[PDB]
Amino acid sequence: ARGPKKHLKRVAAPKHWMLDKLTGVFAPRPSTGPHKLRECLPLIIFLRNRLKYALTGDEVKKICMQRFIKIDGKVRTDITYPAGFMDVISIDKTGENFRLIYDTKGRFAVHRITPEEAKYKLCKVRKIFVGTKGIPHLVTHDARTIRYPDPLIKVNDTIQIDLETGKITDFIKFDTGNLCMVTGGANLGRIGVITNRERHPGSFDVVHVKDANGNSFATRLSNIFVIGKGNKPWISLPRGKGIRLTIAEERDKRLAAKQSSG
Amino acid sequence: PVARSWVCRKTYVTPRRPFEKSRLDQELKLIGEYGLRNKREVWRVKFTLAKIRKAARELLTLDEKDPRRLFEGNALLRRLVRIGVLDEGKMKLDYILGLKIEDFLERRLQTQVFKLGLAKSIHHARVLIRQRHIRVRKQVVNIPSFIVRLDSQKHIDFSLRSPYGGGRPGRVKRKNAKKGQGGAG
Amino acid sequence: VHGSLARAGKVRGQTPKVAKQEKKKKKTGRAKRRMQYNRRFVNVVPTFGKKKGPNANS
Amino acid sequence: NDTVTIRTRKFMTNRLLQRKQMVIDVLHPGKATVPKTEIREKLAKMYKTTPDVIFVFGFRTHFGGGKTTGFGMIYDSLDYAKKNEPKHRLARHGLYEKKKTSRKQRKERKNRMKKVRGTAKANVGAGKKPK
Amino acid sequence: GKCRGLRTARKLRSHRRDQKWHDKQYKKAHLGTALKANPFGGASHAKGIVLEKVGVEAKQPNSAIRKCVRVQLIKNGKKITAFVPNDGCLNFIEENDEVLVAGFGRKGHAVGDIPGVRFKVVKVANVSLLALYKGKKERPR
RNA sequence: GGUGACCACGGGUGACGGGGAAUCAGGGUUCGAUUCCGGAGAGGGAGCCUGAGAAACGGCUACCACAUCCAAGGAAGGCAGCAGGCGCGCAAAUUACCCACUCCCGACCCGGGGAGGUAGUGACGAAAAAUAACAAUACAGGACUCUUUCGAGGCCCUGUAAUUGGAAUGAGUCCACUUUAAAUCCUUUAACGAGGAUCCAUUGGAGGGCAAGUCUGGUGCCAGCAGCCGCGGUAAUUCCAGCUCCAA
Ligand SMILES: [Mg+2]
Ligand SMILES: [Mg+2]
Ligand SMILES: [Mg+2]
Ligand SMILES: [Mg+2]
Ligand SMILES: [Mg+2]
Ligand SMILES: [Mg+2]
Ligand SMILES: [Mg+2]
Repeated sequence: ARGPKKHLKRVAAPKHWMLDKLTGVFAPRPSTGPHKLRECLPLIIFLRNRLKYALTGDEVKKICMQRFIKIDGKVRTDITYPAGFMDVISIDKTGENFRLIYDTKGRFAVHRITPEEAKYKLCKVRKIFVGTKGIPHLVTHDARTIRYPDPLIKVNDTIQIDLETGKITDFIKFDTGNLCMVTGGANLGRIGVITNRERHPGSFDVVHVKDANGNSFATRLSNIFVIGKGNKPWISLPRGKGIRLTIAEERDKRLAAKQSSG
Repeated sequence: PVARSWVCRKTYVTPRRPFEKSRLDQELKLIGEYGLRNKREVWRVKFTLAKIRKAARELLTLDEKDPRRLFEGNALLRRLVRIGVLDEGKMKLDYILGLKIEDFLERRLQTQVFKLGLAKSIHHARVLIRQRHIRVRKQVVNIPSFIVRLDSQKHIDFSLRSPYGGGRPGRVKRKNAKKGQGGAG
Repeated sequence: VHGSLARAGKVRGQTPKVAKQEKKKKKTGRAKRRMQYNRRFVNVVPTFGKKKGPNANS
Repeated sequence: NDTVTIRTRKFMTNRLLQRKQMVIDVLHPGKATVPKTEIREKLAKMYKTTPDVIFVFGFRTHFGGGKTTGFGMIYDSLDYAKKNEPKHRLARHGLYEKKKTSRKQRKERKNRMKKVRGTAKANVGAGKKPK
Repeated sequence: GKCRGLRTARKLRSHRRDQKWHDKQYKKAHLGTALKANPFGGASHAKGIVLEKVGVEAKQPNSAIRKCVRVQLIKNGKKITAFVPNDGCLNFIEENDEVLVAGFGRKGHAVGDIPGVRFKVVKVANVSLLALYKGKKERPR
């Protein structure tokens, strides 16, 4: 190629978008934003393929130009804005807010949240440093940067950013015994308590984490996102409480639900 | 480029050798008994049986209480007892290998509508289905190879629009009646 | 070359032309399979002819 | 009309475009598929609305007749239908006139616009002589 | 005996591709000499112009005059011999006609009692030879 | 100094690489120009301007090869983009409609897009599936039965020709509806539409391999058949035909 790509093929689209082959050749190529396109969910597929509010690309653009969606409390008119993980998509006309959290099967879910719980957001600090005039700076996974952080926050920790102020409400340290969620890889969308962190110098660390059911699974350090203290989460959880079920038991769960409904 | 699918497969496999008297006679027995159009129809149901047996073989060679074996074995057993080719008491992977092609041809809609008394012969059954006179549940089917399920077994009946259930006799009847009344005073 | 091409098509030219006789339309499709199924399976008679063929010239 | 009934499923209302959308199915036993005009008057009757803001489309008849399923979108006001609706559905109900110029003619005309530089009179007159 | 050592894969593989050159099918399909020597150039069919009509004696046990045509191919201009496989289809052929020519059936090897004829005529003057033989359509007079 | 029999270097490739396709005990063997990812090129080389990003070609400059118009002083080229042509060949479609869908571009809810969508040609290929079913007569056949061959019918399935003999349906004509950007097709549904139901199923075969004729006429080592054995020199199961059978 000679420059950046501005097209996205339908099959080349991320799997969790749940896009189908037959509707169109292309995909909603996400615009540049706070989240990588491989891990984001563009707003168009949110209001069309998830909430069924709009039918095609033109209709979903109509709501954006009527300025009804406020990603992080800010009006976004971009049809292909990359939402990402744990973002309050607020539509105050319907008075309904959503936190974009992965479900059990590692896909973004329609997780309705109460308006009072929608005023804050957890973020993972990706690096800290000191800039000019000896001012400490901090950046998050949401790409937002803050000046004057609390010195107790180190890297790969969690902070409770506050909407409409952009400040810190509380912070969670990353150590053994904390409740986290895997945000990438095979175990994406799973919730557990940190049990061990093996440090490999020069390479990526491996974190072993145990869910509430006792199933223990490993992942990379960069996939670890602490979302609570001890065992109590700091946010509302999606349906299923972030557990993983092998194919045997969700089969009989579906059969039992069919039996009860019949 | 285009948003086409290009996902297709063949439903039948031609026999390795042609012109075997034993094979030709056996296949003609199945065609004549179940009213099949050609040898392709018995080859396709032989092919589906072979695919089921191949899956059963692979699961059997897999170790006992393997999570993959238990899940897919129960799934395959459930489909077989759903379409009625496998007895509900015979819920074993070994018993799948004992299945034949006769009971698969038994479950066809052409065979069923003959064996429920709605057709005089197996060939009358085929021509009736193709002429769209038989419905399952609420939907009318014109496919002889419609494999029926146990739930749909009890609900095979003549379609309402056909001149065997509701009214509206066929054009032959209307033309004959018109000529009869028009041919006299 | 010998120049022996003169005899080309000799026998096909010499063969008298007799037209195909008119016959009933043959059953085809499922009915044809039914006909040949009945012709050899439901009328099986045990006979000392050692299971004569379908085109026997006796 | 004698035996024709309408049912609605997957009904949901969204104020984002100020409309109420649903999937409708008509059960006509012996008739053909019912025309869209009759469907709009029946749907407006069921929802106590006027049968000129309603839109119905995507009607597919199932095999063997009987039921026919389509998508129906109603609106709380006609003005919003002007604000947000496909123009072809508007033209179906007669609320939107359509351009009557061939796309090929527009491309030739625009290519002649590109040929003429600056001069407005020749820029708008380039499509006059070669008609 | 053949070496069975755990680290002999280089010798096993080198010996296989060395010995594969010793059978006819692999040698002809990879050396390229057969492809160059083929008048069809690896093509199933090829068109040509009938130079003349010829007759070829059969082999020793049989006794017949097989009806063939010398035909030069419109591509690469090679003169070959093509059989005319029916009772009287040589009469349909005549001087300077475009004929579609196919292989005879066993891949560049002569078939039957015809000596050194690898080809047969499929169509002549754009109309099929079988169509002309069965009277379905006629030569454009 | 570096690299080489653990194959360097060189040559060839009818080599773009991979995800994959075919065959399918297992192991393997071929194919991957082709819609996804990466690369390369825009007649062949080369050098540049702008721009964040080009050594850009639906940008420029020069040479080489073709080639367009000229009033001969000059000017203008790049379909390996969609159509459509010529040539090459064994070998491959419409100089069609449209941004309605999928997205992309733009100062932008509005414009544009031969990207893409739709239709046309389309037996590449894949799925489904008509060309007939039923009833009652005659004559056989059945463990048939009644006296134990002899005759009939209180039974069952085929067959052959028939005013049978009156039921059912499409394939087609064709109204409306439906779909659709506008159409088309499909699905519905009015009215016609079957007794050589002449509304007509073909392609290959019948010595063996290999299912199917020691039938009839013609030919007579000729014509021809024959993938291989072989057939054909006078009643040829192998050619040419007619009939009848076989395979799909
Ligand atoms: Mg190459
Ligand atoms: Mg490739
Ligand atoms: Mg380039
Ligand atoms: Mg720029
Ligand atoms: Mg260049
Ligand atoms: Mg026909
Ligand atoms: Mg013969």
